[PDB]
Amino acid sequence: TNQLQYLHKVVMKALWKHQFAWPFRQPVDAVKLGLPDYHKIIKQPMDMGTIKRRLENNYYWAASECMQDFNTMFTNCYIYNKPTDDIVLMAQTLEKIFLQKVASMPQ
Amino acid sequence: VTNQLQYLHKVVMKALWKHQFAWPFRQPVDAVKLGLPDYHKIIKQPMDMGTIKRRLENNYYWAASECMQDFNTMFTNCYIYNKPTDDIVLMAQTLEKIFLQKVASMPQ
Ligand SMILES: Cc1noc2c1-c1sc(C)c(C)c1C(c1ccc(Cl)cc1)=N[C@H]2CC(N)=O
Ligand SMILES: Cc1noc2c1-c1sc(C)c(C)c1C(c1ccc(Cl)cc1)=N[C@H]2CC(N)=O
Repeated sequence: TNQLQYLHKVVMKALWKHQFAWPFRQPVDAVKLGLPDYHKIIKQPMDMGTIKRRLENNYYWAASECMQDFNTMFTNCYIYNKPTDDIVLMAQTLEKIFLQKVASMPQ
Repeated sequence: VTNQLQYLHKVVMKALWKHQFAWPFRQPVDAVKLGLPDYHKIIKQPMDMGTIKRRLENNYYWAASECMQDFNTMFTNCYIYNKPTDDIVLMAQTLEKIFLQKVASMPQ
C-alpha cells in the first residue's frame, strides 16, 4: 500500500539513521548482553531489523500491523529496563519521531 | 480546530474513553490515594485521558501530533512505572493498540 511504502521509505528511513537507533536495529541478544531474564520478561521481542525485513517481504497486510510492531519494540524497552536507564530516554526520543511522522502518513 | 484534531476527538477519544479498561486512565494518577510516594519521582510528566479530553474540548492543541504525543506519554508512563506482570500494563497495551489502529486512518 501507499501506507506501508510510507512507513518503509519515510518513517523507518528516519528512525534507522538516528543517533539513538543502534540498539534497535537488530534483536536483543540476551546471551551476549548477559540477560538471562530477558526472554522471561519480554515474550514478544521485536526490533527494527525485523520490521524492516517484514516491510521488504510484503509481510504486512495493513499499516496498523506494522505500527503495532513498532509500538511493541518501544514498549518492550520500557517494560524491561529501569526507568533511569539511558535506553529509556533513547526509546522515548525515537517513539516521538515515529508518531510525528505517522501523523503525516498518506491515507 | 483542525480536521485531525476533530478526528482524534470524535473517533479516537470517543472509542478509548468508553472502553472497559479506560477507567484507570480517566483522571490523573492520585499518588496519595494509591499509596505511591515515588510516583512523581519517576514520572515527571503525568498525563491522563481526562486531561487530553479537556484539552480537545477547549481547543488547547495546535496540531494533532501534539495530542498524539499526550496519548503516547500517558501509555509510556504506565509501562515505565509499573512492573511487567501488572494487569495495568496489559490494559494499557489494549488501549494503545486501539489508539494506533485509529490513528492509521486519520485524515492527511
Ligand atoms: C533494546 C534493548 N532493551 O534492553 C536492552 C536493549 C539493548 S540492545 C543493545 C545492543 C544494548 C547495548 C541494549 C541495552 C543498552 C545499554 C546501555 C545503553 Cl546506553 C543502550 C542500550 N540494554 C539492554 C538491557 C540491558 N540492561 O542490557
Ligand atoms: C494509570 C496508572 N499507572 O500506575 C498506576 C495506575 C493506576 S491509576 C488507578 C486509578 C489505578 C487503580 C492504577 C493502578 C492499577 C492497579 C490495579 C489495577 Cl487492576 C488497575 C490499575 N496502578 C497504579 C500503580 C500502582 N501500583 O498502584
